[PDB]
Parts: sequence; C-alpha cells; structure tokens
Amino acid sequence: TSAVQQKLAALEKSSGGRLGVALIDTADNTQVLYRGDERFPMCSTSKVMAAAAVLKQSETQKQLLNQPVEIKPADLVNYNPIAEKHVNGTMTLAELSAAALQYSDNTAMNKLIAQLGGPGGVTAFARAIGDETFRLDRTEPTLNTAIPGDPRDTTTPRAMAQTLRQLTLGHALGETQRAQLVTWLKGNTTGAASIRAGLPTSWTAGDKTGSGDYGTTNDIAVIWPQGRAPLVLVTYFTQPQQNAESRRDVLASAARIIAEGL
Ligand SMILES: O=c1c2c3c(sc2ncn1Cc1nnn[nH]1)CCCC3
Repeated sequence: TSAVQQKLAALEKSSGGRLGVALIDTADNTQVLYRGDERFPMCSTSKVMAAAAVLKQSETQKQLLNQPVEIKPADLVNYNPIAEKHVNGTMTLAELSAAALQYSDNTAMNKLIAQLGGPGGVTAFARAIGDETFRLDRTEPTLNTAIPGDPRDTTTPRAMAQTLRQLTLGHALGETQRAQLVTWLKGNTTGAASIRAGLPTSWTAGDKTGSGDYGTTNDIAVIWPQGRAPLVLVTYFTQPQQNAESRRDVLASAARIIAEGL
C-alpha cells in the first residue's frame, strides 16, 4: 500500500461509495491502482470503445465516417441532445461518434452499437485490441442499470486504463484514427467537473464521463501535464443505493490526489 493508495482509501471512506482508480504514467510506464481489478459499471465511458471500434472499421472503409444513418422517432432513448435534432433525417457515423463522445448522446451510442452488430461487437473489438476484461452486454439506456455485483456492461480500472492508452497514445488504431479519437476526446463538453477539475489548470486533457443508477459517476482521461509525458487516468465510482446522487467531486478529488502524487 502506497501513500497515494492510502489517500484514495480515505477519500473512498468519506464518500460512502466504492472507488476504482487506474493511472498509467507514460513517463516510465508505472501505474497507480486502487481497486484496479474490481469490476465497475462503465455507463457512458463505454462510448469510447464503440467509437474506437467504428474508427477501426473506417481504416478499411475510407468513406465509412460519412455514411448516413437514419434517426427515427422510435430511436430516441433517455438522453439525446444531438440526435433529437435529426429525427426523421440522418446523421453520419462521424456525427454520431462526435455526439456520443462529446455530448454523451445515448441514441448516438445505440447507432454505433448497431453499426458494430450489437453489444457483442463492441466486446469483440475490445478483445481484438488485447482487452480481455471489458464487456458490453446491453444497449442504451439499460447498460446504465449499474446493479452492484452485476457483471453486465462492466470493466476494471486497470483494463480500461490500458485500453485507453493503446487507443489514444499507442497503435491500436491507425494514426489518422488515433488523432481523430484524441480530437474528439479533447473536445468533450461534459468533463469540467470530473477528473479535469482535480488537475492543474495549465494541463490539457481529453475525457469521457459516465453516469448511471446507483449514483455511478465515472471518467476516463488522457492527460498532457505541463512538462511531463502523458498520463492515462480512469476513475470509477459507484454507491450502494439505486437512487444515489452523482458525485463528480469524488472523481475530481481522486484526480487531485493522483496529480499531487506525481
Ligand atoms: O449526465 C447524465 C446523467 C445524470 C443522471 S442519469 C444520466 N445519464 C446521462 N447523462 C449524460 C452523461 N454525461 N456523461 N455521461 N453521461 C442522474 C443524475 C446525474 C446526471
């Protein structure tokens, strides 16, 4: 147990919930883990895997991101800030990827999942890039039920950090696709209260948040600190009761602990 792990344990204790953290510092490839091998519901952080899987498909279909997808009234689910504007029209796979990643549009996610054949197509991509932990089992919105002990739609902090590293900094995607993924993450609109709230303001980052039942509050980030090699940081948090409140502040606190531990 490290000093950082003890600080994270103290944060967790005061939070009422269960906290999972994985850091990869690409300066030396060292890691900080807290419940790094425990499963957590991914909620919308799973949109990164789906968008990346479609990016992978686009490596062999140069026009794929321009492919139109019909958006019908019946397609709308519980959070559709972009898709609702396009009902009875179409969105391209690029537009759907951007909407999913940058606005957490759940209808957009469902279209990405459908493009991959269903939830298992997202899991298959995870396996293809060496992630043996990630599983997507359901579509939006039921993938957010976040029931304690339920393995559906879960991963571990360790696995997600490794995957995010490979996708954004490594060779899991072609260079153009990696750059597009990073551009999308860096343009996220939903992240200022989560990991990034705990980081020095001079640092830059891209991230994808998640939220669900059981007050599940998540964020996964790639971070460029001032004067340091990039970091990959995953912070997952979930609570014992179904109607628990969101706790983005806990993720900010975890990130601050990590940052001050560098
Ligand atoms: O914010 C929510 C929420 C919230 C919920 S459910 C939900 N679903 C999507 N979204 C959009 C989202 N942004 N990043 N990941 N998902 C309960 C209260 C707290 C906010």
